[PDB]
Amino acid sequence: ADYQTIYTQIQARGPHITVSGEWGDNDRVGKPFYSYWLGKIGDAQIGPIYLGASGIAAFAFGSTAILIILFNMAAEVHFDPLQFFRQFFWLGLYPPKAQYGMGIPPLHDGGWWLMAGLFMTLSLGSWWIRVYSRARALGLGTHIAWNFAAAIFFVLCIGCIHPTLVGSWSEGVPFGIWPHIDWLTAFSIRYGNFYYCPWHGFSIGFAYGCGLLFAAHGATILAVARFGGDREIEQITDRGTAVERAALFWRWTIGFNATIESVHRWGWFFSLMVMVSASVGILLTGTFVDNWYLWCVKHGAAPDYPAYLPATPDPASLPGAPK
Amino acid sequence: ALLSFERKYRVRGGTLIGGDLFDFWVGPYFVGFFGVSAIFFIFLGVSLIGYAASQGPTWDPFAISINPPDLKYGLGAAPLLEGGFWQAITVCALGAFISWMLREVEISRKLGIGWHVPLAFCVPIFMFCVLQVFRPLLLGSWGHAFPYGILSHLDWVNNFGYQYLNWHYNPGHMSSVSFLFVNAMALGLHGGLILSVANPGDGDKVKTAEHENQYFRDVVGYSIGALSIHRLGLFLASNIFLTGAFGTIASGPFWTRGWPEWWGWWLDIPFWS
Amino acid sequence: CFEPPPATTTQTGFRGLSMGEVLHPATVKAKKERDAQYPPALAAVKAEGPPVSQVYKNVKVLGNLTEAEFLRTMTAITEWVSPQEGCTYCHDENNLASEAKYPYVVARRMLEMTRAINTNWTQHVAQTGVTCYTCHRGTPLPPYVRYLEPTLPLNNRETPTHVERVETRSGYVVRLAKYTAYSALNYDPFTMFLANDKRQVRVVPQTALPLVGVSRGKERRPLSDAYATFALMMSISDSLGTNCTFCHNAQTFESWGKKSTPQRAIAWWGIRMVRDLNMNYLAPLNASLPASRLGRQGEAPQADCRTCHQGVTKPLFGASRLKDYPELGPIK
Amino acid sequence: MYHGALAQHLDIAQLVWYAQWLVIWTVVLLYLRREDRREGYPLVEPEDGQVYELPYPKTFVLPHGGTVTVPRRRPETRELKLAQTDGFEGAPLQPTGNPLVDAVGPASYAERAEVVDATVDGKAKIVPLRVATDFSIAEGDVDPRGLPVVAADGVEAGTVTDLWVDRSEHYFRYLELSVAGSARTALIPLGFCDVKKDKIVVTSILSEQFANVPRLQSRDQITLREEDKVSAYYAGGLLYATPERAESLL
Ligand code: BCB
Ligand code: BCB
Ligand code: BCB
Ligand SMILES: C/C=C1/c2cc3[nH]c4c(c3C)C(=O)[C@H](C(=O)OC)c4c3nc(cc4[nH]c(cc(n2)[C@@H]1C)c(C(C)=O)c4C)[C@@H](C)[C@@H]3CCC(=O)OC/C=C(/C)CCC[C@H](C)CCC[C@H](C)CCCC(C)C
Ligand SMILES: C/C=C1/c2cc3[nH]c4c(c3C)C(=O)[C@H](C(=O)OC)c4c3nc(cc4[nH]c(cc(n2)[C@@H]1C)c(C(C)=O)c4C)[C@@H](C)[C@@H]3CCC(=O)OC/C=C(\C)CCC[C@H](C)CCC[C@H](C)CCCC(C)C
Ligand SMILES: CC(C)=CCC/C(C)=C/CC/C(C)=C\CC/C(C)=C/CC/C(C)=C/CC/C(C)=C/CC/C(C)=C/CC/C(C)=C/CC/C(C)=C/CC1=C(C)C(=O)c2ccccc2C1=O
Ligand code: HEC
Ligand code: HEC
Ligand code: HEC
Ligand code: HEC
Ligand SMILES: CC(C)=CCC/C(C)=C/C=C/C(C)=C/C=C/C(C)=C/C=C\C=C(C)\C=C\C=C(/C)CC/C=C(/C)CCCC(C)C
Ligand SMILES: COC1=C(OC)C(=O)C(CC=C(C)C)=C(C)C1=O
Ligand SMILES: CCCCCCCCCCCC[N+](C)(C)[O-]
Ligand SMILES: [Fe+2]
Repeated sequence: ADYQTIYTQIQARGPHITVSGEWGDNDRVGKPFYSYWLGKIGDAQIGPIYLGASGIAAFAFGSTAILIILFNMAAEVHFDPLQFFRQFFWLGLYPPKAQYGMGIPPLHDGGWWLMAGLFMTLSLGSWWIRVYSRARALGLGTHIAWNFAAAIFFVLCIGCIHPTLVGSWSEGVPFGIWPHIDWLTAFSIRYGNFYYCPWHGFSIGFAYGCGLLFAAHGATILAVARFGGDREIEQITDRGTAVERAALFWRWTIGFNATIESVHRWGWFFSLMVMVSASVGILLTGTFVDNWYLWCVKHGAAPDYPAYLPATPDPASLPGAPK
Repeated sequence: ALLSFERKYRVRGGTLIGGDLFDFWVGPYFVGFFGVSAIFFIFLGVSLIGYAASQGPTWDPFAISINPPDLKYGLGAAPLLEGGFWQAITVCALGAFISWMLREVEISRKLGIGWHVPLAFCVPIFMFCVLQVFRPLLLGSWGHAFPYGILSHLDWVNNFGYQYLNWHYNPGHMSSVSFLFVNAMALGLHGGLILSVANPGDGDKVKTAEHENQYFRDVVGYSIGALSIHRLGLFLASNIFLTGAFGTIASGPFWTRGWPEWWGWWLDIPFWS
Repeated sequence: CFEPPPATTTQTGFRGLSMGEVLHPATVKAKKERDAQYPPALAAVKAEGPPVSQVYKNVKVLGNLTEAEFLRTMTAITEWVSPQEGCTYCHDENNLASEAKYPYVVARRMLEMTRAINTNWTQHVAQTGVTCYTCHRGTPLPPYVRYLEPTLPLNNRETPTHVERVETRSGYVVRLAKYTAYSALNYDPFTMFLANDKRQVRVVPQTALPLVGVSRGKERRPLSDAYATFALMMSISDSLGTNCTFCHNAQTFESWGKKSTPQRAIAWWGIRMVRDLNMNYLAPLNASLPASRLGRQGEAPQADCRTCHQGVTKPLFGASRLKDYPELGPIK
Repeated sequence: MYHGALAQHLDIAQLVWYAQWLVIWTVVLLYLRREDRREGYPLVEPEDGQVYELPYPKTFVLPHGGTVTVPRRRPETRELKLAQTDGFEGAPLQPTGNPLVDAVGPASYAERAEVVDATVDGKAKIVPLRVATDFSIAEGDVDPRGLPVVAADGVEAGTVTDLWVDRSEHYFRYLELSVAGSARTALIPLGFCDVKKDKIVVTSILSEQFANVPRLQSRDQITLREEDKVSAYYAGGLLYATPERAESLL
């Protein structure tokens, strides 16, 4: 088998290349250093890193957020450092627990949450500009920036757009390792089991799809590494045996196939779709659906099983039956 | 019928078993010994599914569910209507998945390429065995498998996870999730990048490998390279199941409390207890 | 860290739903032995002589029994609540009718509670019923009680570490987490749902589309209610040492009928029974116990599910004395 | 009365649900599946079906002058030394002569540009080290220069004399070796090389088949098409190096 697929047997070193952008070639700072071990499975060169205005802004806003969280968290273990390092995962900055609606809640109850929310939004936006313009500056398409927009949107949805639509800040995601995980369940429970939200399904469908695709696509390229399948741009502009054999693999296997360029469109789409689908579902939840399960029951799709232990009537609606 | 360039590649040979006997195409499809066995298994399976679905209560594709036997049956054969079909169908899907993978090997051999695809395809097949065979074996009954049904299998995933109070805290799951997420993101970037380079638009000029790497070096200080992103991809995605399998195999046979509690090893080091 | 196989599994839902208990034989056996120290019922002494409501001075509650019977109950009452301290724990060794020591006034209040439980809440306890043991387990203070704030260790028969001590402020999240099966649910299910009956457990909508006039802005329950119910269900699960599929088919937490096991109903009645226990019997006792027994807000200690179940789905694995000491319930 | 209800018990969700499948199938069938046809189409034997399935030719403005436009009709009127094993439509072909030299089966190359692949600047991309003298074997990897090359028959075949480096990425793509007793130098792609401490093992071909490895035009550069021809040669070995390699493994 082609060992070159596993790791790079013989590394090469040469002068570090630079491709000149339409601006901020002066903002690239750094001493581009190499790395023998990183070279076995990747490119040895690390740096230099491009700064720029937007990149810095991101870090400003970003850390303001991190500080606002990390501080509320240190506060949560009464500023004792050893306990903070111990209970880290369990600590969180939460949104307003009481119902204040869309009014700005007090700092002691989701005030700080709303704050860090805003700064993370600001950070995310900034970073987008960087991702967007870097493509411009280098004379490249803006596919990455558009895809990244989907992701940012979805965050806004579960962050505040949804809370807004149902009109309550209490609905947003808590900042924190376990606490943001807990929200997943509190939210699924509240809206009648996300397994039953079709967009949840679409999002999951695509996310597994990306799993399938990248697994397949990557394997394919490695399987045609001996013909330089890796050299994708030129296989696009000048098809070669590499992508011919790739294509004929799939065609002989599943009955159709793509082109070395098109597949990246499939890939790009599926990715994009995970976030678009996620967003569509979240938008509907609470706004136009209250119990996803019952909703599938209404349209007759939810399945049913016979009883195993005896069926059990809600005792709350028995004649008798207290408060 | 053939692609503009396909004719030259259509030679005899590459098979693992049979030789010339099944060495031919039918439409775009390569057959081979394993295409034959694959077809046999797919036919039985879909039949069994279709036929067992017919003793079911419904024909709505979303509600049809064919389920394994009750726990009490252990590892022995169960009556058809009580999870026998499920057991047959399970054997069929395994025969199919394997034929399919082995067939892909013959195809890569004819084409003189890597076996990387059928190999990567073992990951999904493996995880399916963890769910329907290995874990069930470890807990002593096929009754532990998931039911075949578009929505109903979600019901099983649901309940299986709540059997452990909060499956999110399962460390094998935390791993797997993170790979799932990051992989979807990588496919976004990689697919996006190539497209961003062959399609700058405005009839600007197609760019270079140099440009690819330049892009990421700029945005995040590093760029893994072309052949490298492909390997990293296969790795990220394969790990969704390779690490996830531990989280699954562990729930029951190796751990019976909620997962949150499992984090006691950390929370409860006497030192900071 | 990682419990070794095999695992005892049971099925609580239709085949293929992965509903049911998952248990570690080692841990079960260990609890079976802890729960096996329930003293056997004393040999039965026959009904002869006059009702003790004349033959003794101060016998309010148990007044229907002969002296032969009344003494046997007092022998058992002793094994259950203070087999270490003898009788003299509540009494004065000469003045037996003396309400001198407070364990006396209280033990009576408890006698009615026991009797109320085994008579009214047969929807929960049924044929098994409780005795003083169920909770006390051989000590005046029962091992598992709750205060108006989360406390550690859960079993008070162990020495708290510094951080477990309720006065340590930085130890809060962990006292809270350990009440909720180790989750990070920022809610105390006990004071919220078990002390009184102010809050409603249910949080999931009962219709497919959002009902108008309770679905927008300031008219809505905040999402935090859902968190908190999830906390109670964590807590309950842990208290019986069981998982959600013991009661619910996760497909829909909100639905009963085929979606719920009969134990779900039983649990429902339990929640009511605890609210009664606490509001009417245990909580009032704060005007009769040493300020030392009280909590940091003068609350008397109260009961959650654990108090009786102590890690088992049926407390003491179902062991019952209901027939052996019928003076405890049900009152005929 | 509920939010999201529409006349005759349809809800917004239910609509959006149909809208989503519509959007997905559009993008899949009308867009993506068509893009997939920018190469290889139209199939070899002006029907309606075939106009419908392709998209409007896009044009690539190349970086170093020119354009390429796809899809376009690209007839493979290169000779093919293949005869048929049987009558039926789906039957396989097979080589009449020497597959490796005739370039058929797993040994086939594409009609790629007779051009040389360039860097972002112009200099040829894939050059040997004797030219790219500012490039080095990295700090602590085997230097194959001088090591023997051992073929599938375990017989020595030549001596590694140079490594050819991709200059755009920093990556070694071929070893250049000397076919022992043929006064000729040959390239082999690093994919086919087991690079040891003391030798290079190649199992693609037998030793004496190194003779016929496609020769380059210039000796210090390689064309996109030459890269295929070379790669393809060794690939062909996997299946053809002996009579037994075409047969069944088990
Ligand atoms: C441990 C957790 C598991 C899980 C959890 C899960 C969730 C949480 C969700 C799904 C969903 C989906 N799952 Mg399930 N699943 C499915 C199949 C599917 C699809 C019905 C659907 C979309 C999947 C997808 O797009 O993938 C990517 C692959 C792509 C895009 C290629 C196309 C594949 C095609 C869509 C699948 C065809 C399925 C057929 C309807 C069933 C087979 C037909 C029979 C007659 C041969 C199969 C075949 C298996 C097998 C063989 O094991 C499986 C196992 C599992 N699923 C695990 C048990 N799955 C989603 C859904 O909405 O279900 C209703 C969803 O939300
Ligand atoms: C019990 C509760 C459950 C639940 C609750 C749930 C909810 C509530 C939601 C999902 C959603 C989703 N779920 Mg589900 N889920 C999924 C899979 C999926 C995802 C495909 C999908 C999208 C979420 C995402 O990708 O976030 C990862 C990607 C994110 C978060 C984007 C972040 C990118 C960001 C721009 C990068 C920023 C990072 C910054 C550097 C950070 C710095 C910040 C600093 C400054 C503070 C699977 C496979 C399963 C299985 C197998 O069981 C499952 C089960 C469950 N989910 C349970 C049923 N899930 C979402 C959805 O689609 O609903 C319809 C959603 O809202
Ligand atoms: C309340 C319960 C929950 C739960 C319960 C759960 C369980 C019980 C398990 C997972 C597992 C996993 N979960 Mg989790 N989960 C996940 C994500 C993940 C997946 C990455 C991972 C493995 C998926 C799998 O088993 O594929 C399996 C898919 C397979 C095997 C596909 C088989 C491929 C087959 C060979 C080919 C198919 C052939 C087709 C029939 C062909 C059809 C022909 C047509 C198409 C032509 C997310 C993102 C979330 C979020 C965001 O909340 C979440 C929440 C939840 N999970 C809930 C908390 N989840 C698994 C895991 O690893 O846990 C550690 C697992 O066991
Ligand atoms: C299906 C498709 C998906 C998708 C898509 C895409 N996702 C993208 C992109 C696209 C297309 C990009 O293009 C963009 C990018 O860049 O690609 C390289 C990006 C992003 N995806 C991130 C994370 C991510 N994606 C997730 C999810 C998915 N994404 C889904 C799956 C998840 C999940 C699910 O958890 C995560 C966590 C980041 C890497 C990056 C944001 C950078 C940022 O927004 O930074 C924000 C700005 C900051 C400053 C944060 C950094 C702060 C650190 C701690 C530094 C502070 C310490 C300081 C040094 C100390 C000072 C000391 C001083 C006093 C002396
Ligand atoms: C970590 C790496 C992963 C990965 C990777 C790869 N994935 C591959 C490959 C590689 C490399 C291939 O090479 C191969 C292929 O050719 O791709 C085009 C393939 C394939 N991935 C499929 C489905 C898929 N991949 C998933 C996930 C991952 N992919 C993960 C992420 C998931 C989900 C849900 O996660 C799904 C559903 C098929 C499309 C295809 C199998 C064809 C087949 O097997 O034909 C033979 C079998 C059939 C055509 C049908 C089977 C008939 C049986 C007898 C009856 C069915 C019974 C069944 C059990 C009932 C289902 C119940 C259901 C409602 C719950
Ligand atoms: C009664 C009954 C039901 C039984 C009969 C069963 C029946 C169907 C039998 C038919 C009888 C026949 C015709 C004869 C036998 C012939 C035979 C063995 C064929 C089997 C037929 C068969 C079962 C077909 C099913 C095929 C099938 C599994 C298809 C699934 C396809 C799916 C959904 C996969 C998802 C993957 C996906 C999203 C891909 C989209 C993009 C693609 C094509 C990527 C592939 C691809 C990638 C990934 C690259 O990286 C790449 C790089 C460079 C160039 C090309 C490519 C490229 O094409
Ligand atoms: C629970 C603490 C407790 C312990 C332990 C206990 N007692 Fe009692 N004793 C009480 C209470 C309370 C009453 C009141 C009975 C009633 O009101 O129905 C009582 C009443 C009595 C009376 C009646 C007093 C009178 O003359 O009016 C006698 C006699 C008695 N117990 C004997 C015993 C004996 C003998 C034991 C040991 C075998 C014992 N007690 C152990 C608390 C206790
Ligand atoms: C439902 C659980 C439960 C049952 C059943 C129960 N107890 Fe109690 N007991 C408690 C709680 C809670 C307290 C208050 C905390 C405390 O004072 O230890 C308490 C307090 C007491 C005390 C005072 C303990 C002290 O030293 O402060 C005595 C004595 C007592 N009970 C006796 C009894 C007797 C006798 C019975 C049988 C009639 C009984 N208990 C049944 C839960 C229970
Ligand atoms: C010991 C039995 C039992 C177990 C175990 C249990 N539940 Fe419950 N659950 C109940 C009962 C009873 C109710 C109803 C309480 C009421 O209405 O007063 C309920 C209510 C709920 C509700 C509210 C649904 C509605 O109608 O609004 C949710 C959600 C829920 N449980 C989820 C869970 C989760 C998650 C777990 C696992 C952590 C769990 N349950 C474990 C018995 C149980
Ligand atoms: C007063 C003591 C006591 C308290 C407090 C208590 N239980 Fe019970 N529980 C019992 C007894 C006694 C039984 C009888 C077991 C039997 O029927 O065999 C029981 C039975 C049950 C059962 C049925 C078990 C089965 O396998 O059928 C469930 C479920 C249950 N309890 C849940 C709860 C929940 C939830 C709480 C907290 C709201 C709670 N219990 C509080 C004493 C108690
Ligand atoms: C009128 C104005 C004031 C109100 C509107 C402002 C506005 C737009 C608010 C919306 C805010 C939003 C979108 C909030 C969304 C928050 C979300 C989705 C948070 C989700 C997860 C966060 C997590 C897991 C953060 C955990 C944080 C920590 C563990 C501490 C921080 C340290 C780190 C190293 C960050 C983790 C980064 C990761 C790669 C590991
Ligand atoms: C096309 O090739 C690619 C690279 O090298 C040129 C990358 O560095 C990267 C990004 C590298 C990291 C570590 C995100 C991607 C996604 C890629 O697709
Ligand atoms: C649930 C996510 C939806 C993903 C859609 C799956 C795409 C598969 C497309 C196969 C196309 C079939 N064909 C040959 C007609 O093109
Ligand atoms: Fe690629």
